[PDB]
Amino acid sequence: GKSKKWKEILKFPHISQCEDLRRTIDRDYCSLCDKQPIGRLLFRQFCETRPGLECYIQFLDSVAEYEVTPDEKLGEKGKEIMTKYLTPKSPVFIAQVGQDLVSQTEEKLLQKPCKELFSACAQSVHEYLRGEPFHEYLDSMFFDRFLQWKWLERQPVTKNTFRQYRVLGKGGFGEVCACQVRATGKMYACKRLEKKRIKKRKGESMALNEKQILEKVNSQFVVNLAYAYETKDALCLVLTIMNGGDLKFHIYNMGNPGFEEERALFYAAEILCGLEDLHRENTVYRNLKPENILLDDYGHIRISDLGLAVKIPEGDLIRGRVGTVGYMAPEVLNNQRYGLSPDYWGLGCLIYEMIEGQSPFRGRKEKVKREEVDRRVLETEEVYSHKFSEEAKSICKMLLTKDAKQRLGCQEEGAAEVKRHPFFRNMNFKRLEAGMLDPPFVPDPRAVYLDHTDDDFYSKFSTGSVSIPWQNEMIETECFKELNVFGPNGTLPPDLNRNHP
Ligand SMILES: Cc1[nH]c(/C=C2\C(=O)N=C3CC=C(C(=O)N[C@H](C)c4ccccc4)C=C32)c(C)c1C(=O)NC1(C)CCNCC1
Repeated sequence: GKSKKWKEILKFPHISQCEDLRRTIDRDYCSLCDKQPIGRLLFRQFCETRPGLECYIQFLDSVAEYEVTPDEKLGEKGKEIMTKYLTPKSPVFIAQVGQDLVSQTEEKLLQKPCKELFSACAQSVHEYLRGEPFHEYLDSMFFDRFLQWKWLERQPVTKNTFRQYRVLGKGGFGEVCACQVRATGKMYACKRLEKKRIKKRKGESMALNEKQILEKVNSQFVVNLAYAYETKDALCLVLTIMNGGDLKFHIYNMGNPGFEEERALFYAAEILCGLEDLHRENTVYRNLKPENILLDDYGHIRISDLGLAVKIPEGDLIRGRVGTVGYMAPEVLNNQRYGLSPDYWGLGCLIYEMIEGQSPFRGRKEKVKREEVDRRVLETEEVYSHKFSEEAKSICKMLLTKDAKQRLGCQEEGAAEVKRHPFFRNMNFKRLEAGMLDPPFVPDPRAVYLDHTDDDFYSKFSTGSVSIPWQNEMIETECFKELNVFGPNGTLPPDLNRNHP
């Protein structure tokens, strides 16, 4: 249910308005043709027109399908791809991937197929597309149309862009409301941080830090920032809405308490992928506890809080005794200089708590003080039960290694070391990252569970819409499908004609 005159809100500007856009957008191929969703579509659409590039786009699609095919069925899929795109006389043949590469890939299919069979090919393809095809697209009407979309993307966002609903919960500096973009109809979570509260507590710096971390990360398993704006009396962050409850509720209210190992495996794998996306930005989370792992309508999880998150300067360590009792790694409790390691300690706490139905250092039915809990976290070796396979015991006691330098994933290799652990032996991360694994629980939709002194902080925070989420919103709500209309028979529409504004 969109607005009424939304076709007028998202009405394309005449291409003559986008000259300043044209002269400043960096013409990076990976950004304009892959990273940015609308750019990727417009470039692909440009290729659909030329017969010469059609086959190249189709091949990449098939290779994306191959990377995710189940193990037993790679040879069946690999052969198909080779007889359709790598045979010299096929109707859709990829020629810029020299025969010297088609012979090589035929060898790999003469042997056991790997999931990276066409990686060499696909790169040969992209290297060709970043050249002449990309620079033709840059002078095509589809790039002009991309500029029109960027012009819309950069429009100011205000309280009237959104339609507030209900207060979902509360936190430290404010509350979280449910909002809806009027023009598109997409739902979001409005994290309203109230102004007065940020000034009294002199915590502007860590609010900007949360907004910058949220906007820089684009993970399927962490809440994404779509907008950041200032209203009459607050500064709101527009975030992924999550209606499927949180992991604490499902461990204790819906659980035994606890989950079957396999169910916990799924959630752990997704949480691990969330942490890896954060760690790519050398950003440490430090707040991993079940109430911060939220579920969406489909059953997938995302890491939700980020107020205790900080971007570690590359090559440097941080210091900060923060977090929640019982979910602080020992190096944090000791107020030492650490890196990303607290997050893998947290991952250990989550996997343990999902399987056993209680924290590894605090019995569910135990009246204990903060001191004894912290003592346990620092000296006591946790125990396991028959709810854990040998593989589950291993990963947990490896992630719960007291010494932060002997702890799984805290090596130069990072998250990859954890994904290789036998506990994920039956987990195919390429299919999980692709969203092809059915979550173990699907929540029912209907279910319910003062001067210019500050102005400089306001401006750096209210940056407006975020590029990738915004374009994704346009695609999901089908605003793109509906507005991205050109002229009849590949002709040029008025909004892209410089001869009649
Ligand atoms: C729909 C929904 N969203 C959320 C919540 C979120 C969300 O969605 N995105 C996000 C992103 C980030 C946060 C986050 O950092 N906050 C921290 C604590 C915070 C800090 C400072 C100020 C305010 C808040 C929370 C959320 C909650 C609970 C329900 C909820 O409980 N909904 C029912 C009560 C009704 C029907 N569905 C399930 C139960």
